[PDB]
Amino acid sequence: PNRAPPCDSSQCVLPDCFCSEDGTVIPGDLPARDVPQMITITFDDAINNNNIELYKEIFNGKRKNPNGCDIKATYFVSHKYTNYSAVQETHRKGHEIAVHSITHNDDERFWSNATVDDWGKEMAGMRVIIEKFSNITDNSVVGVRAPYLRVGGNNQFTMMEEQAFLYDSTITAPLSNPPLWPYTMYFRMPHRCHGNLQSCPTRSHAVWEMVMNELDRREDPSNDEYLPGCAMVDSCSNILTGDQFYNFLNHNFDRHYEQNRAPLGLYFHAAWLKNNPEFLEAFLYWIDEILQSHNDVYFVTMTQVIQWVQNPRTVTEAKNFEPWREKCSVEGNPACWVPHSCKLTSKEVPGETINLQTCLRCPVNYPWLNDPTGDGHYHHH
Ligand SMILES: *[C@@H]1O[C@H](CO)[C@@H](O[C@@H]2O[C@H](CO)[C@@H](O)[C@H](O)[C@H]2NC(C)=O)[C@H](O)[C@H]1NC(C)=O
Ligand SMILES: *[C@@H]1O[C@H](CO)[C@@H](O)[C@H](O)[C@H]1NC(C)=O
Ligand SMILES: [Zn+2]
Repeated sequence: PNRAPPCDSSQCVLPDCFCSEDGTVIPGDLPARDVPQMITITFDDAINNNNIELYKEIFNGKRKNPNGCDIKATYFVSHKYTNYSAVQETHRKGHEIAVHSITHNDDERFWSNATVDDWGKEMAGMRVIIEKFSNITDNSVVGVRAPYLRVGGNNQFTMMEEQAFLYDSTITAPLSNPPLWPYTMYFRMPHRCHGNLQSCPTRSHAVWEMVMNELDRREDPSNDEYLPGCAMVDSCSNILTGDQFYNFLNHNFDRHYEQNRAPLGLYFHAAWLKNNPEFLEAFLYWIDEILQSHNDVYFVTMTQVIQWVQNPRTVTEAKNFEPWREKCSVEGNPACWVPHSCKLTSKEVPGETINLQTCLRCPVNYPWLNDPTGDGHYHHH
């Protein structure tokens, strides 16, 4: 019908649009030698006591980018069991908070077939929950990642344009050399719709796609030959030791650093690092080794990648680039010293009692799809 046309370099102009024929071209045609290697560490799913101390151990206020600012990560947060005081504190420390739905609905077919309204309830609803119970008023919750990385055809992106989300990070790009840079959705995707029965958008949408390049899981990138890539780090099932993880990180860093310097995505679930102390040790060791030996590698949020694409800065220019210095090295105190611990209930989650921690007063019932504020109000007809 109204299929989005292939990239038209003349109609797609920075900073509101970026594309190339195959997605490998550097924004602003900076040469690769001069592009800061951006790394986006992300954490999925819910934030609470299962992982709050893990994040403190990683983001300890001593690991600094070459601009002297704390390294930054992005959290795609799902609602259930989340501690919204901790979300608020993570945001205060300068990490990005993005939405990963209210329900994390088990059924992969629901996401691939959901209506525009369904996507809004899950994603715009989750934004409402974060903005209220984490008291975030600056409109910085702008990203979306769908549970199980199930893309929602055009409906997901229609929803996101209507709801004024900045970017999506659900679409996977197959293992490619060179890997792909982010792209906007005004023009046709520069790669195949990848994954089992995925339903990808086909029309124009005013949405950034922080594409998820599959990583190369091969233990010997020369001799071994064909193995499918993996998007989530913890879904590379052959990574069993700290050493394998360490080499895996070096190999895929080199794939990006020695080619087009496309942002390197390291997407995790909090448990995979916590439940395997060998993986956490190799990860921290690798981060420290990369930070010490590189003055041209930046650990940044997803929003911060987009801000660079909108105004590309050389490695030399990067150290005074203002968007990358927002909340540089935050100390101060939490928004509240002892959060309320709300023991809450809802007809929408029948039977369960769920603790929601927040610096706000406890709401009347547990926030869910049909009542994201937890106010118990009767909606109008
Ligand atoms: C929820 O998260 C908050 C924020 O990290 C935790 O708050 C800490 O609570 C202790 C003891 O109540 C206080 O002494 C600290 O000042 C709080 N820290 C911050 C940064 O606010 C809280 O313990 C968490 N609760 C649960 C159940 O996960
Ligand atoms: C949100 O934070 C601001 C700034 O600290 C504070 O003035 C306000 O009371 C908070 N809002 C709520 C509802 O607690
Ligand atoms: Zn998830």
